[PDB]
Amino acid sequence: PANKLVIVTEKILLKKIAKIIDESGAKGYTVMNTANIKFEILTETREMAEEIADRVAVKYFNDYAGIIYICSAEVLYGHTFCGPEGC
Amino acid sequence: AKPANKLVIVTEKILLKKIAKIIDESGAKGYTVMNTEANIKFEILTETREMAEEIADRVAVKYFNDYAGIIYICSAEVLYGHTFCGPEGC
Amino acid sequence: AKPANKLVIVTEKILLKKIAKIIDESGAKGYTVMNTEANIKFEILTETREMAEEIADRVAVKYFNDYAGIIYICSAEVLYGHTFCGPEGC
Amino acid sequence: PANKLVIVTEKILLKKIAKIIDESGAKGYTVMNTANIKFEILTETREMAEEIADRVAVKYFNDYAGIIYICSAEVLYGHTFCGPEGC
Ligand code: NA
Ligand code: NA
Repeated sequence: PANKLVIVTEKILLKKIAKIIDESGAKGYTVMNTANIKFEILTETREMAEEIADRVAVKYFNDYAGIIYICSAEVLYGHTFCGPEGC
Repeated sequence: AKPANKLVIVTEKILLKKIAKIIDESGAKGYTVMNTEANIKFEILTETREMAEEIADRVAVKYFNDYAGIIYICSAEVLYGHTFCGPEGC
Repeated sequence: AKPANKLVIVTEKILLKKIAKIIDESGAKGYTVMNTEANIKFEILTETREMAEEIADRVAVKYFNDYAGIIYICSAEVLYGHTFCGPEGC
Repeated sequence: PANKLVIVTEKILLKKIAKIIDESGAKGYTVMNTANIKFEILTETREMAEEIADRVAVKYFNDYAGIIYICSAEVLYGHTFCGPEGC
């Protein structure tokens, strides 16, 4: 998958955020204690990661502390060769 | 801290030691490297965007005329934030 | 520190929330969970062997009569060591 | 793979240990700064991990500091079902 979302926030939100991640269609996530927890979620699309982030921040970030980071893969260099069997 | 920048390099196995040395010289925090038998894949963590670009430019300029590979980068940006700190904590 | 004990659980997707709650209650440091569509795989880190066994026993006793799964553990032991410390460092 | 070796040691040994890992037949490794570096190596067999550890400690651990940890997977519980298409 070409996109990664990271959410660092208060431990109290663990179950509520895990449920958002499940409902989003994401294939999995990592969560670790880091008073605070850090989620990492890989997504096939940019939009899926943005939508998780919107749902979490709109629901919780007026009342709870947290930070959400996103990245999308950008190809910098490429050199490819293939033939009939290998393409 | 912001998450580390991630650089991924997929290329020919023969370049393993030369690329590992480039990664070390750049000041990267670390990397994973795996066979993916003819090919290897590096996933490299760097503190800054500039350090990841240094590795990418060094590898591609030196080798990508003669060897096959792909290099991509994932650099985190803040999308939402809500933080508090006081006398002991900032 | 010794590396964390690793517990891996592969089982049916429907148990996702019940197992995540067991992992949290046990005091584990964290976990990864991934679809592996019908099945999920947890990889869980725990500070102690006892904490990983607690999760394993809780999950298998509660669910493994009725649901399919496998649970395995990897607990690190020291094989070789050579360490030095002095006044500032021990 | 069912076995994991972890080596924590002095940064000066980075290239020498990476070369041992390559020569062992292992499929890959992770290495991170942790003055010190930490290697993680997954191996298909217990013997492969032990052999990496022996080679590193015999060569270096009289003169350099480090620690090497090993684990092998132990199945605790299992319940399997399959039919003609799925076994
Ligand atoms: Na709120
Ligand atoms: Na020595």
